[PDB]
Parts: sequence; structure tokens; C-alpha cells
Amino acid sequence: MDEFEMIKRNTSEIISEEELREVLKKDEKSAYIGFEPSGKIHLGHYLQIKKMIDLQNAGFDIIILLADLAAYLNQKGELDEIRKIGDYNKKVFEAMGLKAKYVYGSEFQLDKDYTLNVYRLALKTTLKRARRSMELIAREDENPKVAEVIYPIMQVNTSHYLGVDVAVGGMEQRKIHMLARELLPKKVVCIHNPVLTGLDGEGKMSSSKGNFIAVDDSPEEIRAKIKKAYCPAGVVEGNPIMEIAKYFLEYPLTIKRPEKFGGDLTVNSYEELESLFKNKELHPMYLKNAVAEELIKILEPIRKRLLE
Amino acid sequence: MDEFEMIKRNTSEIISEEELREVLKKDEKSAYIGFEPSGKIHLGHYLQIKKMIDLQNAGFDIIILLADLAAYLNQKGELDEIRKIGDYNKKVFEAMGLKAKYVYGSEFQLDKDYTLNVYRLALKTTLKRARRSMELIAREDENPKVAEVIYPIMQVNTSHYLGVDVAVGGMEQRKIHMLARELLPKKVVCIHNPVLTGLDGEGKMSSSKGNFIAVDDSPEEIRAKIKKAYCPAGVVEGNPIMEIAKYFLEYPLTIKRPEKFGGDLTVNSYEELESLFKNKELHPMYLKNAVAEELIKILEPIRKRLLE
Ligand SMILES: N[C@@H](Cc1ccc(O)c(I)c1)C(=O)O
Ligand SMILES: N[C@@H](Cc1ccc(O)c(I)c1)C(=O)O
Repeated sequence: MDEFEMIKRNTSEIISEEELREVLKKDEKSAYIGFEPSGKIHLGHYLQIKKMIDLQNAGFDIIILLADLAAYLNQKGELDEIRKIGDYNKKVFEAMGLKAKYVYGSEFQLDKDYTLNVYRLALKTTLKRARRSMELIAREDENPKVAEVIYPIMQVNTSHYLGVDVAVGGMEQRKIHMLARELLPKKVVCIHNPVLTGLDGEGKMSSSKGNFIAVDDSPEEIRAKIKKAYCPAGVVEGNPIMEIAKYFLEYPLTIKRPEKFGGDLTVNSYEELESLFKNKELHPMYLKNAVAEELIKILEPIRKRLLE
Repeated sequence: MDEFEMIKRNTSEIISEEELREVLKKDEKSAYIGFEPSGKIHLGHYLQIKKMIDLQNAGFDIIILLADLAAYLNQKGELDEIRKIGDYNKKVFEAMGLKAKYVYGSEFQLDKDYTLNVYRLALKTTLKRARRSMELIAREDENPKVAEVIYPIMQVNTSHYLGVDVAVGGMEQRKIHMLARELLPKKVVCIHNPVLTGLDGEGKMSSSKGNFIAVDDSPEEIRAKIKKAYCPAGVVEGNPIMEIAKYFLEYPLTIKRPEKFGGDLTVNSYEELESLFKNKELHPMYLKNAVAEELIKILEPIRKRLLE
């Protein structure tokens, strides 16, 4: 697996692969991802940080935007408290093994030159397009605020301002990124990560929906969350436990199981696991026990650094 | 007529009269009006400048905002060319006899602190409310831009920033002013001037509709415009010529007319003129001739200063 394939592994899409290939040739290249500060950092965040680590290993300088101003526009509270959560998020990201340059949006997104560019972009972006770009990001509001449409153009300008070669985000960010690629002078290569399913199988995993596993959850808590998670036999689509096996576990994977139920099985790839589960040769209970124990070991050093 | 009544004369509404009364008691009070720079300065502009002059005579310090940034957000062109028109507008306003402090929006509306307040206001203003406030101001656009909703909150913040006691504008500005009075810590007294009717009777007078008399039009041009203007006998409502008699002429007004048609008539007030015209005792032709000649003399010193 070369660098391109390492970067591509477990991503939903890369816009565009040809452009990424041109970027990889350079000695100096940079990539960023931004996150509205979150009280709990979960597997969805970890999935993306893992991807930033892949880029870093491929020679990219990484910038992590603690998107405080965006969170502010998206009704997450006052800037002061939001920045505090941002500082906590930085510590968690560092505990994940990512060394990068962390910047707070408000450090530069209120500067006269930034603002003028935001207003120039506002002249080129239709209200309809801006609202559509925020469908999967905007905080639920029966009476949508003007702030909601300022948010996407502020995000489009970040890539321009940072001068990055690559922007990373979950698939929820794809419409904002399409806007950026259409409006900015320089097209940024966009790498989109899949959106994890919530533990109960209802909708996507989210900090606001309480359907996630946080990276610092205790082992006992992880086991309890996985035990009650949606995981119908033979069903892979929308199955959060299979998603965890695909995105976080390493193979070969040894699945412990009593001899009376088939004995231990060693799966050499997620594809093999997917095969077994689909044919109902692996019961949800044993898939769950293996995923919980392996996930606990994966997260252990992060929780340990955060509690130390 | 005291100061309050002088300020109130020919206005559509004052929000609120009690508040204006409290303001008038102060030794130091200020008022502003903003205009998106216009290629031609017309009677609608003059009507408002006349009102600013009334306020100045009542002891107010006047600030005229050459609203370049707003015009930019409202698709009037590039800031550089817009500012140039703004400078021309200042010269016309000075030729009207107004001495005031002229400021360009872009001088302060892109500052970090201004912008943060704009975003704070964006969190409190619904998209629906912002669009409604722009119905009579926004440039026609089949695909409304995000810029359209940034415009009203930028305008709400101007009063806050300038610290004025009074904001003046045409009735088209009333929804933005209502928003300002609801959102700002200090309620600004809003004085609204009537919207003049276009010369052809179709819709309101506008720089973009070419249905106006510019203050520097030649006498010959004024006569031609008034000659072809909508002015049905006995009809006062939506009659631009009667509006001109009401808002710009001084009384007693002598209306020249051949003896065979009734001879000259001296009207001591606009109300008397309105009475005569309604009862069809004054023919459109003679109302028009008198209005054109008197308007020419009213505008003469302005055109002269602009051509000198
Ligand atoms: N939209 C991201 C946060 C984010 C990302 C990048 C960026 O430039 C900005 I401004 C904000 C989220 O949903 O968390
Ligand atoms: N809306 C006015 C222009 C204007 C006025 C005041 C203000 O604070 C701003 I920002 C702009 C117009 O229609 O010309």
C-alpha cells in the first residue's frame, strides 16, 4: 500500500484522486480539518484524527482548526466557554497521538481582510445553496437564523486563508466543500470520511444525540454500550458494531468463542468478517464481545493519558 | 411651530414621538441617515436631506453615511467605484446646503469589533425576518444571495456603532429599524420619510427605475419630465406632481393661469391646493406649469453650485 492508498483507506470519497496524486509529489503539503468544540470526543472524531495521522505519515503538515467562531454561529454557546472546550479537545487529539498545529478560528476569522472575503463570497453564494450546505450541520432550529448561512461561507474561506492543499471532513461537509471548490481561486482536494451510525441504529452518531462511545469511556461503559447496541444477525448495513470492526480494529482478528459454539475464529480481514457475519456464521454476541475488548485496548492509551 | 413640529412636518412616522421629545431636551444629540451611493441624486434624496437640515436646525449634529459596503452587499458594483459615486453624492449633499460629518461605511464596518457584533446580531435575527426587512431594498435577483441577509444586520449595527439618538430613512427602511429597536441595548428614535411616486405613476421613485427628477436636471429637462408625468384631474393619491407641491414648494403659491381659464390663483397652503385640485377647479396643465417653474427655482442654486 503506497501513500495514496494509505490515505484512501476507509474514506468515503476523495475529490479528486488525480488532484491528490499531484499534491503527494510535493515536498511541502498541508491538510486541515476543523471541529466545532465538543464536550465529549467520540469515535467519529477519532476516525477523522486517524485519517489526519495517515496524512501526517504521508508527509503532510497538519493543521487542526478548533472552530470556535463556527460553533458560536451554530449556537453552541458563548465564545469564552466554547474556547475552553476547544482547549480540552486539543488535549484529547494530542492523546490520540496527533502532533499538529492547533489554531482557533477566532484568532483570524474576524480580521478585516477575512471578513471582506466572506462578504465577497456572500455575493456569490445563494441563500438556497447555503442552507442546503448546512442541512447536516446546522443546529435544529424552528426559526433558522442568519448565522446559519454565514457559517458555510466562513468555512469556505478557511481553506483559502490557511492555504492548505487538502481539507478533510466527514461526508456532512461535502456540500460546503463543493461550494469551496467552485468559488475559490485554488481548488482544495477534499477527503471525506464516512459518517458512523449511532449505537442504537437510529441515525448518525452525534455528540448531541448521546449515541456514541467516547474515547475516554471506561472499559465497563464501553462494554455496556456495545452490549445494548443495534446489531441484527446477518445485517451489516447500518450496523454500528460492524462499522467499529471495519474502522478501528486491526487484523488478523481473533474472536473468542466457546467450542460448543464453533470455537475461536481468526479473521484475516474486515472483508472476511463481513462475509462470516452476513452468512450468520458469527453471532452478534461474539462479534460484540470481540469488538468491545479490542476497542477497549485500542482506546486504553488515550484514556490513560487523559487521566494521568 | 416648535422644533418637534418642525421635525415632524412631512414625515410619515416617528418612532416614537415621546422618545423624540426626550431627545430634544438634550444639549447634545445626533442623527444619521445612510444612502447607498447613487449615480443621480433625485428628489427622494433631497426630501430626506431637507429633513436632516431640519434636524440640524433643531440642534442635532448630523452624520451622513455614504453606505458603500451596503451598496457592495446589495450588488451595486466594486467598492472602489462605489466609493467614487459616494464622493460625488457628498458634493451634491453639500450643494443642498447640508453641512455634516460624512463617513464611508467601509471605514469602520469591517473592524473586528463591528464584525463580532454583526455575528452576534445574526444569531438573534431569523432568516425570514431579515429577508422580509429587505423586500423594498434588495436588488432584484432571481437567486437571492447570502449578502442580502447580511445587509440588514450590518445596518442595524450602524446605529449602535455611531451612538446616534436618531436614525432617519424612507419608509422602506422601517422593518430594518424595527429590528434595530428590538435588538439593540439602546432604542434609536426612527424618523421615516414618505416614499415619492415615480413620474409615470407606476410604483415608487427610484434611481434604478428612471422615473425621477434629479436635482441637477436642466430646467428644460424638468419641464419635459413634469409635462409627461402621471397627473389625472382630481386625483391626489399617487400623483407625483401633487407630491412635489406638498414636499418641496413654499406657500403662498401663485399659480399663473390665463384669465379665460380663471386667472391667477394664490393658494396659501398645500391643503388648499389639494382642495382645489380634488374639486377639479385646477387643471393638471396649470398645476404642472406652476410646479415645474417653482421646482426649477428651488433647484437652481444646487445645479449652479454643481456646475460651477
Ligand atoms: N463544519 C465543521 C466545523 C468547521 C470545519 C472547518 C472550518 O473551516 C470551519 I469555519 C468549521 C463541523 O461540522 O464540525
Ligand atoms: N439601506 C439604505 C442604506 C443604508 C442606510 C443606513 C445604514 O446604516 C446602512 I449599513 C445602509 C438604503 O436603502 O440606501
